[PDB]
Amino acid sequence: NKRPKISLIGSGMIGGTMAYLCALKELGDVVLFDVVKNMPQGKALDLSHSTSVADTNVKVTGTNSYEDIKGSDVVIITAGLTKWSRDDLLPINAKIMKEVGENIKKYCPNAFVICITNPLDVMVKVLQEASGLPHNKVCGMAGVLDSSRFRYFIAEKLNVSPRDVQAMVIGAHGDNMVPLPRYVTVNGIPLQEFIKKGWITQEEIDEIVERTRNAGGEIVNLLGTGSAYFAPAASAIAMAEAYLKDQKRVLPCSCYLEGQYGVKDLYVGVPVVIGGNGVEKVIELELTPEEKEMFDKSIEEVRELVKALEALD
Amino acid sequence: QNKRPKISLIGSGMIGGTMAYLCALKELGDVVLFDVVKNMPQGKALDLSHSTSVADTNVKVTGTNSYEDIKGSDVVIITAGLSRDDLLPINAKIMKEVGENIKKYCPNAFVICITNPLDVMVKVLQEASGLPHNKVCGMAGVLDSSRFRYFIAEKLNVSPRDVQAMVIGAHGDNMVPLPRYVTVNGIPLQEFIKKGWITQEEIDEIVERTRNAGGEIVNLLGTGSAYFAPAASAIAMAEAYLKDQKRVLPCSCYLEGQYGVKDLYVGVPVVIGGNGVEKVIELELTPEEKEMFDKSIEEVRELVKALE
Amino acid sequence: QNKRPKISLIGSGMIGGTMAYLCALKELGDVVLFDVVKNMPQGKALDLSHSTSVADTNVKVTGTNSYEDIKGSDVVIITAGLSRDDLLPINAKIMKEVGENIKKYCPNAFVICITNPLDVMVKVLQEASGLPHNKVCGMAGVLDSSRFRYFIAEKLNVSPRDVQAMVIGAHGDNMVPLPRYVTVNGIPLQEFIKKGWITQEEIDEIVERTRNAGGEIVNLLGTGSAYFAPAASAIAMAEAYLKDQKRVLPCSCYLEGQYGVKDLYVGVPVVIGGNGVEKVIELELTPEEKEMFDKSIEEVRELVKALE
Amino acid sequence: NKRPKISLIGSGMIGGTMAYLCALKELGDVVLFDVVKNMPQGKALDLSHSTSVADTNVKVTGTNSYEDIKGSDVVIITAGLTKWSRDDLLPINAKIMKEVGENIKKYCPNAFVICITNPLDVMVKVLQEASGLPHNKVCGMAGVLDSSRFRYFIAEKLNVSPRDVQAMVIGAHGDNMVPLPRYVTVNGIPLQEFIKKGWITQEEIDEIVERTRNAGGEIVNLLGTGSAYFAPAASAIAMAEAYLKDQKRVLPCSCYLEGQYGVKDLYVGVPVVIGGNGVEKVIELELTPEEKEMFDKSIEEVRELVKALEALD
Repeated sequence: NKRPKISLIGSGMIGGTMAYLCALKELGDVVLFDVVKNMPQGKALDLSHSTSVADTNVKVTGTNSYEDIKGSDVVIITAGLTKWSRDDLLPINAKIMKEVGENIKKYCPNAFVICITNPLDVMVKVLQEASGLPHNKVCGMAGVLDSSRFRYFIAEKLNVSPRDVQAMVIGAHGDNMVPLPRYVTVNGIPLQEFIKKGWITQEEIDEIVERTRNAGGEIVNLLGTGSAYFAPAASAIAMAEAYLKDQKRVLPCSCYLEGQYGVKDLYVGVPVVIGGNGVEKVIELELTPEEKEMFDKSIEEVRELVKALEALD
Repeated sequence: QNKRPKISLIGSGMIGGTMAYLCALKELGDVVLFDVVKNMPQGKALDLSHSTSVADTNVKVTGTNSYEDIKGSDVVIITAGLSRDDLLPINAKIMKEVGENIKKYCPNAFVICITNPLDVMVKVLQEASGLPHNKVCGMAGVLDSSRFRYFIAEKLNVSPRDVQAMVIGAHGDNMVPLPRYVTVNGIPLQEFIKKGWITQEEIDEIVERTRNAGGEIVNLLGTGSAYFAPAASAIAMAEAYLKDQKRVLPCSCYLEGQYGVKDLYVGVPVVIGGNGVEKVIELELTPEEKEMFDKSIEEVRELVKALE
Repeated sequence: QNKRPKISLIGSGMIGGTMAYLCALKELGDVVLFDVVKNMPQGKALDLSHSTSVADTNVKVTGTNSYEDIKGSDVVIITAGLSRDDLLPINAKIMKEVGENIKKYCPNAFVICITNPLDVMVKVLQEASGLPHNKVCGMAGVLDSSRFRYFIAEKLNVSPRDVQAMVIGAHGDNMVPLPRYVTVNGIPLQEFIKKGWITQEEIDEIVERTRNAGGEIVNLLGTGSAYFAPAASAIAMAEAYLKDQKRVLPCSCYLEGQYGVKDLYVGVPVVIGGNGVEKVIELELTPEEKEMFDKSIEEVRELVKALE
Repeated sequence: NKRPKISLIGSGMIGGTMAYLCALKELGDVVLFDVVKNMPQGKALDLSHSTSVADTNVKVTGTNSYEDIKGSDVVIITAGLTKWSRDDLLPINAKIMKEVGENIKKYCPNAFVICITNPLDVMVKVLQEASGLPHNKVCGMAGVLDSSRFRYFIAEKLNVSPRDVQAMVIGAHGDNMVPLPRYVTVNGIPLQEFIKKGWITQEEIDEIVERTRNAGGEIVNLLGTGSAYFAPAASAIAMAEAYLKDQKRVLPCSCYLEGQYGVKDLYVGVPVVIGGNGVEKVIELELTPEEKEMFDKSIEEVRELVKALEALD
């Protein structure tokens, strides 16, 4: 038998954190890939040393060659540029994603592929097209991270555990994201009940929705250098762990729609069930007219960037 | 001198032993297994001590037949107890004796009761112990809710982690599962009805299977009762207190006006934190649900007032 | 279609149920509880299913009375079994029946035997199953060693994680604890003798307490045997195989010349990995230790050859 | 009641990793301190978001003021410079450590203090002197990290789990460190037995000892920027976790000697038992004459740097 193999295309701050989480949870062999010579090998050696502290024998390897991803069960991609907005990175990152997709096809076409590079929803479509993989084995991490911030902001206000706060963000990653305050619950209890009983005001929720939208930039401005990576990494590994352990987790991810929400042949953020065979079910929310309008606006931005890529051959 | 947390288990039966093992595996603290049966808890504690080696942990587990070894406990979990109204007086006397020993030896403990009839015995226990009402509660709603949650999750084929479901009221045949509050990651279960994942006929069945889940396991086992989920449910409450997790858990707790109830313990959603039962959540129940909740507690008020 | 690993537990007694719970808590894979007793394993599986909700996991646990539900198992752990030479023929017949069903339904499984007398029954099991010798082994040394390790750790007041201690030979009264190989993070135990942490008199006592540890727990419990540490020990072996951990564990394994033994199972230190018993470690035992090891296996050779 | 409070003096790459480990293991409240304005607040916000993914409610806070460490149960210090050798950082880091020690005394004098800043063994003495804490509540992380590399290199050669490899490095952190090949065991089995049976050669072990000595620089040269931080962070948290959970772990750490090994009133790396009350026991190995000579050389370097600090008032 063989252990599960997890390849991380991109060994930066998010990639390194994901590798450490894989090591700590014993998810499988970890391969850190990067175009920067020797840098992934250094992090991999550091990580291997840490396995002694954790009392595991996880194998972590660094590499500058795509052939070492051969046989990967999961592939997570952070390659690209990350520093007008994210959407303007389309041309540069689309070409990096196509190269990555070509190598997935050649070396690990059975992999479950999780994309993080932005503009996320368009990069997912580029990767699927270039790799030739089933649509249900390629997806993007955005909604889990956006939802983790939404949940945390709500939980801290109500002073309950984030575990007991359910909250979802759908649509495209970026300022057109659509948080769903109407669906927020505390262990199933509508958040509306906590407004009535005085735990939180409608205005406070309104502000939390906007803080979720701008949370990425809030961290960039505080850090001074770089972007968030602890929550992004943890969100991607939660998706990967749901696949590798067939957990059947309900998670908002960027996935392929074929009629749901009135969207045809497009990757967009929606609640899905992730399990042993990839994206196994798309949950189609009963959106109100106003919510569907916000969601539809999100889709148009994505569909326009596709056409902007369309006419760039 | 710093000290590890101390967890005393009053009753070393199947639930007691299983609870001790979970405390060991999660390194929640020192474990004291108490029972009136000579030597049995000592022997289980030795078995558990050997298990720490395999788990590569340092947990201290001891068995005892003397109440004085529960002194300084941060958490106490009670399974001590034995025609079911025939048992009421016997178990009420056991609870008085436990409460008096808690009063003497660990007055600052967070106390979790499991002995049945739960809502009545935790009332008796709290009275005999003299501890703050927010530091004495009963385990039941978490167990009932975990069964409710599992049955839903299996029909929908989703993780139990992502099903939110609650059971309130008294523990027993008139427990009140709350179908209207079931959600899948916050999505109302009603949406999955419309989309064809589940029928309301099936949900009605799951509410009743939840009500009868304990007896269902008894009939299958032939001898004994469920204890894996009962033990796990009590430890989830104990961990929420020990690590100040602020979990929203349905537990049997003292009501001083909420839901229209006064001076009585009954299952309601609460926030469990480092200071015990920290918040009682008052659900906006419908008249139909409130009627079922009210019915649930007349039997409790009848037995508490009878006993008295 | 990708599939979770499948763990079949042949025997749903106290060890079987405890092993199932550990598999659930660690999410090691789907669990099948088999027993010849009707309904009992189904009921334990339902209890365990409810526990996944509290643990926020998706683990599938089912109980069965039919051998066909072990098909495709990646790991099989066997507790099936019942004047102790009176039991030999009865348990040998049970093992033949299990081995024949493994041969039919999960020929690629890693098989862990716990039924006693261990070294004899795993021999019988392997023969009836027709599986590779490196894919069939018995659990005992890990349990014996965990008791050895705990007793040392408690006297020295250090974590069991940092005590290395091994028991080799047959499981039983002539098991061979190896005092000369005990280390504290690699430091010879003899150094702690000189520094006054422990006496050799005390070490001699611990070797004998280890030999009699099982019976010590039986006498304390009044009814039944140890099962927390036995279950944990078998799952440590199962996890080492399932996650290819390459752990150095004393297990009852097939020897083809090592220690001077041929065509026999006996406890020795081995490396357990994703391909089963991957390496037999041949210790440089002293003449005194080798004499004890040799004595240990005459009783086994006597029973294996008798049975045959 | 109150949760355990862990303060991290220094919110760089090691500090951030330690905070994430604390969050994942639910060890207690985490405070990230740094002199860089806003940077710790950014990492703390990122980390708080990650608690939603992990289903915990750990509190993580960032700060630029020492008063927010008040009431800390554990303090871990990475403040200082990290980029002749480490020993030449003595004057700069000694003054930073004294400022840190003064604030520990004022705000959390009951803390268990774990130092990582180098030159480690001298910085520990500086911190104890400036903070006024008991000698048994101040120690340095070096040996656990050095030993984790020693263990990993041995385990990978023999192809067994690092869990089952016991190995120790004593003495001062740096090139005068003393790995103890004679004490290396595989689950108690002397490594010498594996030489006899052909798993490893004496020369291979010799080379592994030297690779352990230079492992820090091996990673620096590969990374290009910065130093190792996954294994350093994990090693410090293993010490912190042993204290907070009274684990009684046998770990090589820089601790106060009062006659052991012939050393009086000095912090040096030795095997110790860490438990609920700090450094609870010093294990005095039966060193051979050759090993004691290497250890003694280590002590002299430390004693000389002290005197070099001595005459610098």
